[PDB]
Amino acid sequence: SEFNVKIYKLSAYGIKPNSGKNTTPLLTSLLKEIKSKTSDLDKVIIQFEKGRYDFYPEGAIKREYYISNHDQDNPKTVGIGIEKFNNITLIGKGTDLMFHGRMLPLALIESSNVKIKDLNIDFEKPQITQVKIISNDTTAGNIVFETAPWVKYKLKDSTFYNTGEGWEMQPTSGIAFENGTKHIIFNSGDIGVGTKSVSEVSPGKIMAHHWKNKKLVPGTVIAMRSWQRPAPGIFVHKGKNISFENVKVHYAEGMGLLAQLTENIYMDGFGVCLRGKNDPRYFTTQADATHFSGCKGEIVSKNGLYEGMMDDAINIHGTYLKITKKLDDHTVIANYMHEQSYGFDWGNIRDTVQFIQSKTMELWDAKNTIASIKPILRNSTDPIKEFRIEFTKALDPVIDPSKQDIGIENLSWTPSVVFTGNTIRNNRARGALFSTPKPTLVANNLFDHTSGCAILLCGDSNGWYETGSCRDITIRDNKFVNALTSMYQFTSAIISIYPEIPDLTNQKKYFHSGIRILNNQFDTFDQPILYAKSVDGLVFTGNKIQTNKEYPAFHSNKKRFLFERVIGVDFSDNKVDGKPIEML
Ligand SMILES: OC[C@H]1O[C@H](O)[C@H](O)[C@@H](O)[C@H]1O
Repeated sequence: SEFNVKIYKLSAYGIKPNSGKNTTPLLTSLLKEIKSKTSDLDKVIIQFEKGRYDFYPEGAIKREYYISNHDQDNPKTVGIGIEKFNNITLIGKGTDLMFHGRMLPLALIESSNVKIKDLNIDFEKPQITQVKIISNDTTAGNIVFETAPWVKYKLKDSTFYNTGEGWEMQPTSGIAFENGTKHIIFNSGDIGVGTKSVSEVSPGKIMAHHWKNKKLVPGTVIAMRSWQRPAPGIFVHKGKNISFENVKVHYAEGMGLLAQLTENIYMDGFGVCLRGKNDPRYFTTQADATHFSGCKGEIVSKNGLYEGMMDDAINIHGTYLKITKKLDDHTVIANYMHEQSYGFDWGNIRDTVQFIQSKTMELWDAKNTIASIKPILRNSTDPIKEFRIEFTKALDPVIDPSKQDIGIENLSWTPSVVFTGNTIRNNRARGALFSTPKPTLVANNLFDHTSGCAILLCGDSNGWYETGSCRDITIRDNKFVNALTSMYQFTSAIISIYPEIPDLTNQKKYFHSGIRILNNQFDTFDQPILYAKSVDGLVFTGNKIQTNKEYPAFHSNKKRFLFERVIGVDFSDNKVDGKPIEML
């Protein structure tokens, strides 16, 4: 073409801000055309203006997607489908993409060199229900709660439903928040909610007749929810060189950003957050803010704001298949085991694999290489639950599924990580999960009142089936303020290194190695700073621990440092309230 970049200002093509019309069928039809014309090396930009674009289900594409760490409800109702479309940039100018009903806002499928920039994603009617405690009669167990202004509910058979366009969902749990600070209420975590046995006092004032909780003082704001997570805000599958710059996801029925089987991801200014100090909402995403399942290359996530999520800010991990059958010396059948991670590819020819003894979480040193890999399917349409993997090298007969439980990590689909200069706060569960053997830098982050623990290095081939023996990770120059006001799975200390190990007494081999924790600041009211299970090599140096009394100490673990099957400890130049603490 006669142009280096072909720029499509959307308003020039019949797609205007603040029209209040359904943008879905228009942008869909338009992209389809721009695609059919642009050859491959051709570069494209799609440009939104200031103001608001609404997207509804009607006229949306219906894609069958399998999404890591999410409910496998199909089809998905997809707002914007970037599919097999390269060198494309979606850009806005303080733009507000507003979605309605149950939708997957943005899907990036099998696309390279995609950039998303200066653009916000939100739903008008979040499936999460915000309410405010009006009166709590602790004796009778009567709570009156006020629905927030934007909430449309129905009562049917004394049951509280939350509604939006084409959906109706009864909340079963919640997260309580301090009024004002927007912290999560001390020792709350997941709590039951009084959505059964209800009746209407007056519009937007609901009486719960059998709700007993002394913690829900007048003023407390509660995010009532279910466990459903069918679609993330931005889904990315099989991307190469993907970019997000100044992109905020304010809410989605699932994770903010879920990227899988993607090589190289760059994020500057990514937020999953509120619209500022004046946002009436206390909550953001129904699940994790950002999530990276089975990625590779380099992941940069910097200068982000994550707040009020119903889960972690970042989670970086792979998937252990479980071997169900050994056909011969070279060939096994292996299966996806969790309900929320199946239906997508796991590896390719030439991938490096290693095997794990699930019961004691011990690696075999003998690595292998995939020679062949084919999903096993009765009908073509069926989803990928089960593979037949062939290795180049023969397997030592000790690797037989009828002898013990054996898992497979794909060491090729593992990304390197830079997670710097972010702010995480006021969110459910942990702050950040890292599970990658590749080099990882976690630096100059602020963990301001995470509900659970700040950082979690896990690994589990029994429950979650999420890989991550760590080998190389520096957690430096971070600030951790009053982490762990509430318990969740694995929250044993501000930094918890907690692999899921069924049989620890019999473990000979250390699961994690090469962990350096240098020059951090821990502002805490409690005791537990570091918990470490099954580590060979653990540096803890130059760290400052400052005590405060913003809350009562309470954690069962009353030890600053708690090690279990840990060798290789280097511990120097640490302080507590400006006084040294040495091992010797
Ligand atoms: O501990 C693993 C767990 O971490 C978070 O809670 C995610 O929401 C889950 O999908 C899973 O990744």
